[PDB]
Amino acid sequence: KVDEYGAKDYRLQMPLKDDHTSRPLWVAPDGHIFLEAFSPVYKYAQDFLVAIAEPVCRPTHVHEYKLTAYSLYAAVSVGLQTSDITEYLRKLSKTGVPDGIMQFIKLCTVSYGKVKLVLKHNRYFVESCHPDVIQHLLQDPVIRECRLRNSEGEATETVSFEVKQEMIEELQKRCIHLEYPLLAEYDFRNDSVNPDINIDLKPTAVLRPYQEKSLRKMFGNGRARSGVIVLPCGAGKSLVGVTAACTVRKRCLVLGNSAVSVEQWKAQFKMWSTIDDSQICRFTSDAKDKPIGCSVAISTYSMLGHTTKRSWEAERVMEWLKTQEWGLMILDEVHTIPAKMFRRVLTIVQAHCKLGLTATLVREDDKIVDLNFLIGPKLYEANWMELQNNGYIAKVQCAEVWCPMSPEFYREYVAIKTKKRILLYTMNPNKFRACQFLIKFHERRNDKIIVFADNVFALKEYAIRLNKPYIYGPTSQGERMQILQNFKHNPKINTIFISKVGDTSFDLPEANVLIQISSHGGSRRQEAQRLGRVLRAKKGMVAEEYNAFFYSLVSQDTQEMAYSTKRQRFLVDQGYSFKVITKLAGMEEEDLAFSTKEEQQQLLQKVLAAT
Amino acid sequence: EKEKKEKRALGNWKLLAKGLLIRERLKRRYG
Amino acid sequence: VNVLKGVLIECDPAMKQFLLYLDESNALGKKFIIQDIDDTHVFVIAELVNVLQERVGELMDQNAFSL
Amino acid sequence: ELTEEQKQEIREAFDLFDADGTGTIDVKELKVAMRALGFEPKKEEIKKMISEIDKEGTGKMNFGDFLTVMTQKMSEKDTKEEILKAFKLFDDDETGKISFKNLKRVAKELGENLTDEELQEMIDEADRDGDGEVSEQEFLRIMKKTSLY
Ligand SMILES: [Ca+2]
Ligand SMILES: [Ca+2]
Repeated sequence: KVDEYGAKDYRLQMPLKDDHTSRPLWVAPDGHIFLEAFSPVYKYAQDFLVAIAEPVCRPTHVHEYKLTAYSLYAAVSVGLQTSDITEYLRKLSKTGVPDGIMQFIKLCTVSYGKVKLVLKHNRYFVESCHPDVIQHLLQDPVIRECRLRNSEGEATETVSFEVKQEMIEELQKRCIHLEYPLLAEYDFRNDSVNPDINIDLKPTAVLRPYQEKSLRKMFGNGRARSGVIVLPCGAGKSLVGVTAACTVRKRCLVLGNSAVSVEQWKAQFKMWSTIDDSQICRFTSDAKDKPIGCSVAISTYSMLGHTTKRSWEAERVMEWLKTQEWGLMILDEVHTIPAKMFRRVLTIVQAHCKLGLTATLVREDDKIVDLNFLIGPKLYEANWMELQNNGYIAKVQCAEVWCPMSPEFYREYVAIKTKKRILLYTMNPNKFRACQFLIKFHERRNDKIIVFADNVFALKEYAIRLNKPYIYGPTSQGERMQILQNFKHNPKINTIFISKVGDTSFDLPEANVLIQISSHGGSRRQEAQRLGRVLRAKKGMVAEEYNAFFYSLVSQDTQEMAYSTKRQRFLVDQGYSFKVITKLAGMEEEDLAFSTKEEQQQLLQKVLAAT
Repeated sequence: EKEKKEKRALGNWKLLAKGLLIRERLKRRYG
Repeated sequence: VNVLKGVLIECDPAMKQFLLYLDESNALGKKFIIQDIDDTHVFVIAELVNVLQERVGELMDQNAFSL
Repeated sequence: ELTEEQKQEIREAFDLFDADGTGTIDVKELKVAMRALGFEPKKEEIKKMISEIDKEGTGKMNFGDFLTVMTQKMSEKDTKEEILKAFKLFDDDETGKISFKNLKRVAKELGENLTDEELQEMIDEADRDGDGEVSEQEFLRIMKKTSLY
């Protein structure tokens, strides 16, 4: 039922009880949950909702969470039954819990972990304690095709049965349709095929409370369970993965986005694990190492996604990997997994425990529902504002700066209607002046300035006119690291211009001032992840609530505005605010480029030359 | 290679022609 | 003689160029923007000016997002 | 959008040879109809357009194809005029050809870093008669095979 104002009239189905201020939760029958942070029971409710519900919005005071079948499965596999969840909900709900939500929870929890998938002898078996379920499922044609066929094409016979390797993800999706999701549980201590490894945790390793909480939630009753953990960049997420690998101590395979990711993973493993370097190898095309005796093998998706013929040695290493069965597999940048080629990698590799870590989980192509069974339920997601309060990461000062359009530029922008409009507003003379003023001001403040520009041409022109280092498609790796070290060590040069490769193609040194000029055009997760990775925790200004500075230049009256509001929405979900700065104080006195419009019309000439 | 260099010359011709077109258009816009 | 009584519009230069494009490109159709007047002011018939603002209403609409 | 009032002139030109009300006009009278609207193609162009119009050997063109041909001729004519203006911009010395000096002067004025060797390479690749430069007709032809305009 809907009110004339459009709001949902849930009052009738919600019996309100007098314990209003004491209880902090609202449970609408839509499945959504609302929590008040100012309530004294905030911490307990916070942990309960995190355990049971997937967070949606966490602004300063009131937070919204959501209930999903995957969230309920995660809660059940943690070890919580229906009665306890219902009791705790009713103890925290301001109003009575609607019977519809109760029934939904009952239906979800009554069948969770019913079906078990076992990887033994390089063979995948489906087994359970309810043979009627399995027998009834045999009628499903997709299950019939997924089931392993004999040499004669016949079907292979708590008795389990082998399933075709290629048809795992098909079974993964199908089981959801069968309302009987599989269980990704590993024999952490009962393992006998794969022995342990001489790898432990160095005493220098420190588990921050949220990291330890996430790890222990993953280790449900001491058994590792597949899932995804979301942590901000530089919050020890790599350290968290290293710690998990050390805990498992079984054969470990790690996949990174690029070669720099592999190098960082190897360095982190050396920095905190006791594994000897003889057992660490990088399955890359540049640094080749023998796979034999390699306890922890680090590679990239492309090195496993090569449909084309590889090098002969690469073929041998792939054969070794396929033969070997992995107790643990680690995937970084999970948001890139839903791509078809990378999804095929999961079928290619046979591993028991797969764990995914990333900074964001909102793929703009909404290919995330499948990921809930590609890997598993979202294990954890730390509150960004809470981590800011604890000082684990910098307390960022976000800002969106609007730049007026030159009349000639705006007339041209309106004249064009196709995708070619990108160049004009990305080359706004006023935007150039604003960026120059910001760079001058922060250099006078002695700040680490990193300027992003997704457009290749705009990046080149901006960096060259400002005479600052620029990195783009070519990105000669040796010279790339040379520029990075110049920024890190030389105080004379502290202004680095980086193209789209700054997302995941290399390592970003910790900075304090991040100026984003051009973006993908709606990649709400990509540039938010770029902001998270660029700005890290810095000593000295921890007490202040604004120790990291982020500026997003947007051209007024352009379509770019529509992108920015579309994009930073994700950061709004984390409580981050963006104050509009139409005009910058101090630009008048300081001399900047394009003071004359005669220069600006020459710039327009240059831009229009490239159509 | 022959067709590539021929197309390079054609592209240079096109770029020069468009540059002169834009120069004339903007000069007419302000003169 | 020839002196016109209509409605003048005063806006920022960006909107001025937008109106110039509307007149020249005939996006509104008939050239109802007979002639501008000043560096930030234009002179139009009141017959179309409403619909003129309509186009402007869409413009600032398209430079925004829907929640 | 192509034309608003010029179509009436094309209709009149077609109806001058469509006085019999057959809906089509003779192909042989195509030259006069073009001269009825100012077009003065040479014999080679007349033969080429008769070949394209009369592939099936009907000998007549209808209103739609005649209008399309006239619109194409007008577009090509204005394109030729703009190309001539561009040639005059290049041939600011009114030599009748865009010599290497003219191309170099335009390139330097354009500010491009196009090397003199590349300038002469383009000239030769745009040189057909072998005169050592690019003529009016050679420039017209290379614009006709231009990537886009
Ligand atoms: Ca000349
Ligand atoms: Ca010639």
